Amino acid sequence: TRKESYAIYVYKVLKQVHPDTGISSKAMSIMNSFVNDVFERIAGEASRLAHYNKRSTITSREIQTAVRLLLPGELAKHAVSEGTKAVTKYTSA
Amino acid sequence: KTRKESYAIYVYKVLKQVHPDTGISSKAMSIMNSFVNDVFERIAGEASRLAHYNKRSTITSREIQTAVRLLLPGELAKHAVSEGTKAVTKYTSAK
Amino acid sequence: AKTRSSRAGLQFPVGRVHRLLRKGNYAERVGAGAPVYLAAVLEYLTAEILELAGNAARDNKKTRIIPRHLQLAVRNDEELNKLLGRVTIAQGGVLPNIQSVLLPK
Amino acid sequence: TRSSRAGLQFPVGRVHRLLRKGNYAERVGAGAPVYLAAVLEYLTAEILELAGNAARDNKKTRIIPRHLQLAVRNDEELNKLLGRVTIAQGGVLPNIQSVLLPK
Amino acid sequence: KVLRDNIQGITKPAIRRLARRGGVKRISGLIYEETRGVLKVFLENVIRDAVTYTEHAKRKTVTAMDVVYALKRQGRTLYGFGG
Amino acid sequence: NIQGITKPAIRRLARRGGVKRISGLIYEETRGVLKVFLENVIRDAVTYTEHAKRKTVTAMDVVYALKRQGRTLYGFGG
Amino acid sequence: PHRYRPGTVALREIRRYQKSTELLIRKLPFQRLVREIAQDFKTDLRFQSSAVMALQEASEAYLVALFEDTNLCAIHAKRVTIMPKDIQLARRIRGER
Amino acid sequence: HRYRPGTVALREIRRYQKSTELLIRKLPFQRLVREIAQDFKTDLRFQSSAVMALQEASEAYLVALFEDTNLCAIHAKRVTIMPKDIQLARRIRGERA
DNA sequence: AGCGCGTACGTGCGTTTAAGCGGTGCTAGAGCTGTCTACGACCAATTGAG
DNA sequence: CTCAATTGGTCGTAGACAGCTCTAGCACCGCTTAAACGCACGTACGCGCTGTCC
Repeated sequence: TRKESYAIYVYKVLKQVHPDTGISSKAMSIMNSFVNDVFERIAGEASRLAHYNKRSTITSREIQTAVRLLLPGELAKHAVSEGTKAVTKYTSA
Repeated sequence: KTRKESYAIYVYKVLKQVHPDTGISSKAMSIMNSFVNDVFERIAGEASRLAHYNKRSTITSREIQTAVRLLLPGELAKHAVSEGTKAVTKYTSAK
Repeated sequence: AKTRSSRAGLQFPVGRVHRLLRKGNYAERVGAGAPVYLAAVLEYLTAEILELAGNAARDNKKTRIIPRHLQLAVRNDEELNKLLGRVTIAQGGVLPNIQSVLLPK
Repeated sequence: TRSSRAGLQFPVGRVHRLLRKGNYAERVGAGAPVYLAAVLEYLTAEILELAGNAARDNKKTRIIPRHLQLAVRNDEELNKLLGRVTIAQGGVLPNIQSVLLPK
Repeated sequence: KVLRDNIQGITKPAIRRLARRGGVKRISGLIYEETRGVLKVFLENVIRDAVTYTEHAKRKTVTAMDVVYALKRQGRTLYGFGG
Repeated sequence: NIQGITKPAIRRLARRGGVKRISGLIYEETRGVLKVFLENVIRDAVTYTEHAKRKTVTAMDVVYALKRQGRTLYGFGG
Repeated sequence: PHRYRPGTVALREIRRYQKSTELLIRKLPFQRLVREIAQDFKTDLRFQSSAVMALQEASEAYLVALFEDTNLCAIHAKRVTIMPKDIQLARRIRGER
Repeated sequence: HRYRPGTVALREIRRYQKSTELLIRKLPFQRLVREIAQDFKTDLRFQSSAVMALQEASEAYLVALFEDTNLCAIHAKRVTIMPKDIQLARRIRGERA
């Protein structure tokens, strides 16, 4: 009943990545779980970072440092490049 | 100047309630302050997640209860539940 | 374009991420760039995983990614394995690995 | 005062303040901070009791981090609660394994 | 209905299969009992947590969600069931 | 620098760890593992420091790094 | 007749199950066990079949990981495989109780 | 006379488990810290307290690692801990991959 | 740690079990929705604990 | 010494909470046969050591 899921978004991604490849229902499920997990971990870390800085307005910078904390360094580097590129585009828009 | 708050006085009061003899070193007092903050963190975090799991807005005493029962060892949780029930009943006996 | 997923150039729902960040009480206020950044990082990670799992599927000669493939991908990449080292994936099983001690000489 | 109203030493007011400011939820019912303060005072009492008893065992007028570490690690439940915690100047428990000692 | 001895539903060949996926070539006949023990303790912990969540929900049904939350609280996050 | 973690210091630690007999190879292993450890901890701490725009790494930065690492330290503020 | 030498089949089996990903414990036994243990905590609890299967997936993956660690403990003096002392050791290294 | 080799070792263990002060020399550790951090950021400063906290965490981590390693050695039935023991230890902890 | 000792547990097989399917019945409480107000947040004015 | 704790009060809505159903989880039979059991058997790898190395 109006259960939100990243199914459509993950589809879109996969159509970027391997449009010829389907995702099984359960595989999709797992990806949904993963996405929610990493969302919660990053957001919670950003929250604690915000607390430590007495900042009540989580900015992109809090997300950036949270990502640098959570992800291993190369994955973190790539995630940072993607995030800053996206924020740049959104800023130009 | 920086008036950094701490639970120091309450830790000393409780020490004197368990041991009127002896004192506590400032180092051990700092460790107790740390421990207090950690347990407060863990419990409030648990209760927060319990609320979200139920979509409930309000962390009630019951959220704290179930959090304590999840977090602490069974005996320690038991006694903590006794203490919290006693304290809430006492508070609700006053106004 | 009207969406914040557009303008960001993202598939992931920037507005949904912003909603969740507000709804999750992670802060009193959530600056508009934070949802975009989080959404993009989400997308990137999903992409990286789906890439590795799709490659595993392909070499499994299967068009549908199944949990087998997700687990294979997540454990074959050391960095994903570090991100997910405590995670259990339903129906993932294990990487095929037999200790050399066990193999016949 | 409210801790009065509840018989607590721990500050019900400041616990309520921290629960509000800590964004743990949209709202924090007035019973919650009383209960949590009581739990935070039963804890702390538990360990300060054990540390004072250890100080008696160690014949000391003041609790020092040694005594807290001893109390925490000797009590199996506190050691379960604090197994992922480390304590400044605590040291470690006496631990020598049977094959290391001489026969 | 009172439930008892269902620990024995962990049949020796089951533990063997698990040891196989685990890469164990040869298994001491003692392991099977200790393995039942460890499994019991683990299930005890996860079930206790899931039950506590159901109690907070006032729900009489243990749901998959409650087990998932228990495992995440245990630090053993499980994907595939929600949460 | 790294060799500043002297052989006697490592002996003392392993003795606190209850080690009766030590292979000399343990010293370089200990140095390597301690280096890795510090690396991770300091990287997290600096990452808080960088976020705080500070140049001074504070005790709180170290505490928060350890709290992340699952190494929660009492003694310097929670 | 024909007989595989000792552990030949065991290796073939390991290869097999590391290829596959199904549940290795038979379901209904597990479900009954779960019900039993929960009954000790609280009578009259209904278990979503999914919730059961989740407990089973967790239990299996956990025990498989434990067996992995245990078999790693085999290593010294080219000692082979696993004994309860190994289990106990691995668990304590984890810091499990 | 001569103390049979290994008899002072237990005595030292008894001392150093009695003692609780830090066992690495403060300045050499501090300098190792400053070096490692320089690799991540230039012109860094450390609070003395922050350095002591790092040293506390590092030492207590190392003590627990040595404990676990010792247990591995005993499982090897070895009195002498070895690099392979540390490797097995961390591996079971899942620190090293 | 080489090599001896030896009996543990692997491979086999034959029998027994009950897991699984699945087909079928039942029902209770999961979850939905609708009504009320107890409650916590905000507030101004107040106090003294840290 | 002072500003964080405190109070009585209003607001309005969170969630109590009561009803309502029909999801799906309860039992249940019952046939099939994969898997469990148990037994035989044996050989290989868990036990042992004193050779020997520092």
